[PDB]
Amino acid sequence: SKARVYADVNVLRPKEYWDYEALTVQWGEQDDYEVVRKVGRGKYSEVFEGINVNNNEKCIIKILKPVKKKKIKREIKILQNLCGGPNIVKLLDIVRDQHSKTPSLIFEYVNNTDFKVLYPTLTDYDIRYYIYELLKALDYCHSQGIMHRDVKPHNVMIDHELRKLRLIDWGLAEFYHPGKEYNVRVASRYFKGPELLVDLQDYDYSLDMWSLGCMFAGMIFRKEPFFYGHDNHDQLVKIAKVLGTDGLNVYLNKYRIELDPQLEALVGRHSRKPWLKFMNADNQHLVSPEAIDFLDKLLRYDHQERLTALEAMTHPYFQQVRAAE
Ligand SMILES: O=C(O)Cc1c2ccccc2n2c1[nH]c(=O)c1ccccc12
Repeated sequence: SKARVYADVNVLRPKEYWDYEALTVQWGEQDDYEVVRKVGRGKYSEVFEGINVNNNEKCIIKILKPVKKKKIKREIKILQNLCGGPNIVKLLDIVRDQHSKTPSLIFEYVNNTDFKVLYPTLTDYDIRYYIYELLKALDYCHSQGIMHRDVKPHNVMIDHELRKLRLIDWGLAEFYHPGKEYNVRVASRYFKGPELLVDLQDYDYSLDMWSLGCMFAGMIFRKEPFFYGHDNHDQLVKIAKVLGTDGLNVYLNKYRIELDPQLEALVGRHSRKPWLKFMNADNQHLVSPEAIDFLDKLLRYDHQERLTALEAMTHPYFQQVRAAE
């Protein structure tokens, strides 16, 4: 399997572009940035709002927890390569604590309202607007030969007041190389694509489109997470109960994948549940025929079947967003 678009991006570019291991970090001054207040945390870092003591402007300080040098260089290289792109967070500096060598990534400031409180207030148009903005970021990184691999509300910072969006945390991102077999232990469970759940390793940019689809489904149906599995096996089960097992079998046979007998047993057999059956009094104001058609073209077992980010942006669902912009 290979990407249907942007497959040769890293083939045509200098090795220095994607060979992140060859990178030699040019450390700045740790003293230049002071922590003001904690704003977030994850299993790989702690994030704070900070201040640049030289110009006194706000910034974001991401202090990384102890991890391998290879992974830290990967995130830095990807951030440098994407800097300046549409709605991509901007890496400004890279510093480390002299004594313990704890690294911190410094970013342009971005305000945010946790999606749990923001999303319930988004109007029909707001959803079209923000998803379009996220798509700009995804088509951009994909066009630059990079898969984010961790698309989820938590990594989509939105300043609702300014209506500004930023795709953050590129710690799981990777460069796409045709034929490469990647680690399937990426993204967050509720947003993992079928390919990861069935161990199909030669995946591509399309993985992010499934995750986007999960996020989108959660938004229009007011059900977060849309696919609520407890462990990786259960995650595939929940997906199967919605898309149906018939399409799963077509997928598995096409890519010659054999499911673990245990997992196969858990999945069982299920008919497809139409998207319309997810509509209720709580989401009726957001479920339009265009939204459903768009969602349908994202949540497909077969990654090669999903809309690319570029195609997604042209879907009629976003017609007013385009006309306006
Ligand atoms: O790039 C990253 O890995 C994290 C990042 C990040 C990177 C750039 C700008 C803001 C960023 N933020 C975060 N993480 C947060 O939890 C957060 C919470 C509130 C407001 C902003 C946050």
